[PDB]
Amino acid sequence: MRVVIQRVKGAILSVRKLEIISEIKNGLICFLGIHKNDTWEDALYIIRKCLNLRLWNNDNKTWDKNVKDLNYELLIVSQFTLFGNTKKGNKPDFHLAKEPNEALIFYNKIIDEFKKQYNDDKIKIGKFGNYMNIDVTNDGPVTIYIDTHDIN
Amino acid sequence: MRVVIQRVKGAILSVRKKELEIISEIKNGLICFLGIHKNDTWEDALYIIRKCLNLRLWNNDNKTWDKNVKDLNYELLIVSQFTLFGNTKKGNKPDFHLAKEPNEALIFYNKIIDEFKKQYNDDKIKIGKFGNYMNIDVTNDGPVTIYIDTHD
Ligand SMILES: O=S([O-])[O-]
Ligand SMILES: O=S([O-])[O-]
Repeated sequence: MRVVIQRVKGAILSVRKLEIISEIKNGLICFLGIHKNDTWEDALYIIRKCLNLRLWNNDNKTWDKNVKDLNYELLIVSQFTLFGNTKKGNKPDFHLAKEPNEALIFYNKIIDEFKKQYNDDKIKIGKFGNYMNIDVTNDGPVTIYIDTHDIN
Repeated sequence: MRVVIQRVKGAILSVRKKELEIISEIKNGLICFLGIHKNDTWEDALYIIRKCLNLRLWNNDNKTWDKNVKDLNYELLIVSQFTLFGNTKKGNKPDFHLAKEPNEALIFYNKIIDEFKKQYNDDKIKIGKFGNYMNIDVTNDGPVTIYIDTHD
């Protein structure tokens, strides 16, 4: 599983009819790529790190507060392009990306877990598989990358 | 070297002077968050630049993943992003020991920006304020997020 996490002052997600369907203020936008061979342990890890990474400064301290500490939100967005392989040519290929039907179930299960580990009202999502327009106010910016197939 | 590339309809980069003032802007094109590693060689940088300029990330009324940023005469906003080397494996406070030290990194980055201009066009390459806090409003188009680590 891969995730690109970006610290934001807000984000506004839109889909084509453009129309708004999701919005957050301060918090994280998480581009989430699900792998062909991802287990639930892979998803737990991502969820844990999104909720607990200390990406905000506080008072005298830096990298001190996490998204929950500040009661901030998460916009969780499915992003298979993160498995776009560009090693062998300029046309990205996504053979590693878990197939769209199983991926959607996995993603939904992941969104449930996010809400369970945090707060139902604090977890926003995008339209899985659909073209989306997302206006993001990057705060910093702060971009973090995690590939669960780097730990075991 | 690591880069997170995101397809955008535009991006507006600001720095603090309530102070936030604009210093960079693109319309359609790529925003590239660039992390420079302690052990990066110019070959590492060449690779990134090549992939940013040549990845076919736009559809072409006929073919998906068909056109690259140059083909469309689109722009690139190149942003330094050491947080990409933020290690989160061992705890929730990211540590950036792998990130090339700030002074050598700045030279490398500047050299990289020269090469971008370059291999493309002087007017097509926008940058951020290295080492400074930035506010970046990004209109993510898709979105399309690509990740590349040259040490792969
Ligand atoms: O937005 S500025 O780089 O023309
Ligand atoms: O001037 S900025 O780094 O707050």
